[PDB]
Amino acid sequence: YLVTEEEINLTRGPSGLGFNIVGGTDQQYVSNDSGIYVSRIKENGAAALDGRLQEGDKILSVNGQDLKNLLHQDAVDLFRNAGYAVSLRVQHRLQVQGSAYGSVKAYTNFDAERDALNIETAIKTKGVDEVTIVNILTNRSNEQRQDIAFAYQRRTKKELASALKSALSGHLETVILGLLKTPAQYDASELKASMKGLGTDEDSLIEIICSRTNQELQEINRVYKEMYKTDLEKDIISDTSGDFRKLMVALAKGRRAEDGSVIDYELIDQDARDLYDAGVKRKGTDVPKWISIMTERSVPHLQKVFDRYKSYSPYDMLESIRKEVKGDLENAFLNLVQCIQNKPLYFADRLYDSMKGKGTRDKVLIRIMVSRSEVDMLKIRSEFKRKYGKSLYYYIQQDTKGDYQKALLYLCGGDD
Amino acid sequence: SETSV
Ligand SMILES: [Ca+2]
Ligand SMILES: [Ca+2]
Ligand SMILES: [Ca+2]
Ligand SMILES: [Ca+2]
Ligand SMILES: [Ca+2]
Repeated sequence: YLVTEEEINLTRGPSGLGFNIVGGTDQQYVSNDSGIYVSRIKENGAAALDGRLQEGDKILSVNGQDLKNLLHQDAVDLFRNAGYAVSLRVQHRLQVQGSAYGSVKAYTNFDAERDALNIETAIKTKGVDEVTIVNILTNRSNEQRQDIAFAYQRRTKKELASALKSALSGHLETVILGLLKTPAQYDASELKASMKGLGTDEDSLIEIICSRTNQELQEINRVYKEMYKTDLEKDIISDTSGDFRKLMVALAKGRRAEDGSVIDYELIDQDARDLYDAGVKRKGTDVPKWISIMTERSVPHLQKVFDRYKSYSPYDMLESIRKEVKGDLENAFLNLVQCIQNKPLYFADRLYDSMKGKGTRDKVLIRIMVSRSEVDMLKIRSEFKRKYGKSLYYYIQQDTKGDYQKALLYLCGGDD
Repeated sequence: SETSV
């Protein structure tokens, strides 16, 4: 929501300025907004010709007279009792979402209390209307979802999530609840879910901990502390072992070098030499020196390191991992290198794996659709279609059914 | 609600 004010000089068109206005104290467009907003700009009218004005601006002044807290009619009158030469102060109100490459965008005509009310309708309905719940939650941003929950708490004294927990079930429930959770909560939850088995969901732990950034991980680490009264680092230690533990615990610190300004070419060469020397060039492997280079260095640096590695090593980094280590450690390294090299491709391959064969690994599918829909889902779809020849939408369509399917399809954003 | 201007 970036706000910039501006003046615009219009010469009245044939029959008027060429736009429609809405709002007023007695006609609030969104709750608690008496502002006067342009709704339509006429097709081939004077307003379109000057351009500047945009379907959505807030009118604050007409010929110097302010539009704050007016009834609809008084604002209309100011326009109709004006000259043919009209100058107005507008506030352009562009809003930008976190990533440009997420699929779920913040809804432009957002009203927290209104949304909350229709959801209550869909809950307070015989059979419950699972469709309208999906239609608003998957089209609202995560932060918009927060505000929905807050207004829901207010209107019911019950919170949004535990009303959907009673009114939803199956795979559909998982998705909706996951979207209700902030990115830190959801990740913290999937993480607590991973370790609460003693045998532990290594593949999921590897997925989150290899793919989250410093910013995300530090947020997880704090919220993890708040939800389960343990340090996440402590749980990792208690449910892993060997160099896998060292690799995981080092990543989960979220203390990787942030992308500096200058490119350290000397260090790129040194790191490449050391990865070669520590591994394929030597009998056995120096795992700790792998762990240090791959956890400590920034992502752009490591991408470049992996290319320089090919200058020295007859195999590339992934191929070198497969021939030096096995088990969870091999797994963690292959996943970490994929995330460093192409994270959207990483996720597109995990999604394909979760659907390619019999049944569906629903936990991996849901998790990715929820946690990447506002990050890089569009890059994920582009890599998916390029590699697999059919869209992500299509695979979701072939593997999932019902309202659950339509929910995943919305988080996908569309076909390709 | 909407008003041409
Ligand atoms: Ca039903
Ligand atoms: Ca050497
Ligand atoms: Ca070796
Ligand atoms: Ca660096
Ligand atoms: Ca399948």
